[PDB]
Amino acid sequence: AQNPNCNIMIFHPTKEEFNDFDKYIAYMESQGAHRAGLAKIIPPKEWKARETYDNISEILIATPLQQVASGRAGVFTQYHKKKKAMTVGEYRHLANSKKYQTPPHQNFEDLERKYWKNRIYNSPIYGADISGSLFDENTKQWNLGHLGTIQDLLEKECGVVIEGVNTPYLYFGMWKTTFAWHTEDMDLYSINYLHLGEPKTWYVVPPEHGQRLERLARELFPGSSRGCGAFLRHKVALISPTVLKENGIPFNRITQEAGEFMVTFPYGYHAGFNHGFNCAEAINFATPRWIDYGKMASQCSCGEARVTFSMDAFVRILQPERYDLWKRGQD
Ligand SMILES: O=C(Cc1nn[nH]n1)N/N=C/c1ccc(Br)cc1
Ligand SMILES: [Cl-]
Ligand code: NA
Ligand code: NI
Ligand SMILES: [Zn+2]
Repeated sequence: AQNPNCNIMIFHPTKEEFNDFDKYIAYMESQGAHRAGLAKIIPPKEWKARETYDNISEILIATPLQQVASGRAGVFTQYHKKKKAMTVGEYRHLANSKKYQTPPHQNFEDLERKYWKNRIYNSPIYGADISGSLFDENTKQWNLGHLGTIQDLLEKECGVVIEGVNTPYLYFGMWKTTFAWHTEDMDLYSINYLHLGEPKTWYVVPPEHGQRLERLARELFPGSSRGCGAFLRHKVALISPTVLKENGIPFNRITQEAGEFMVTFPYGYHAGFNHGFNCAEAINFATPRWIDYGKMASQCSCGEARVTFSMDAFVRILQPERYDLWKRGQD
């Protein structure tokens, strides 16, 4: 059995191997990559996402989100306070201001220590979930706006057409901006490209151990857990690596740099933070192996999560017994 310790694997596809996206995902899984929950893919040297990033300052961040924490340094929740719109150029200047800029640090490990020590005492502002793409239309390999759709995957595997569309999102980050512990909607895969700027550090729990993280989260956030049997779906809970280690939770960590892709696998819980000003693009996707995870994925029906139009058909077809309750939670 490949990758039995569930380590994060790093791949260096050649230009030929970079042509067929689905085939390379399958290849990584044949090597056990999915057991970690996350893999890094370094594109071949001949590849580029677009020519330059010199002309992005006029993109609008319609609803920047200030991420306000509550709790303790290693066990906290965050809520998103809406701020006034600003352009990417204005956001970059804000990220680099004294209030928000990355502090002096010696290496990624020093910055990680500073993050977990000090995150709760600041409220960084995040450009998240902006529909759009920065891939050039002429980039034919690993273009996140040109992947096969999840709707087409479900039709190919299970035989029925469904409504819905699947498009990418942009994320503009700054120091301390945080993504809470979660799996993807319907336990889908995700792919993430860091277009420009400073790194993003990731933490991940192997899919085979995801229930261990859920159990700890219920213990550490007891009111939240009483409110919703799938409250991690709300994407607001943070637990530090120190607390995970103290509780024996299996996990790994890795830092992504500009020009690198990360793939998260079905039911791989992940969380992390941005080191400084950056821009990432991400989208969910499916493969034949996802179907069984989609059929079993937990759902939030308490109201909080209230997700995409496209999730309706996935619940409707893959989880008919749960559909009516889930739908009540969306309205
Ligand atoms: O601004 C910072 C460091 C920072 N200090 N505090 N927060 N971040 N790096 N920017 C990098 C960058 C790369 C490519 C393009 Br295009 C535009 C900007
Ligand atoms: Cl700090
Ligand atoms: Na490990
Ligand atoms: Ni995610
Ligand atoms: Zn809920």
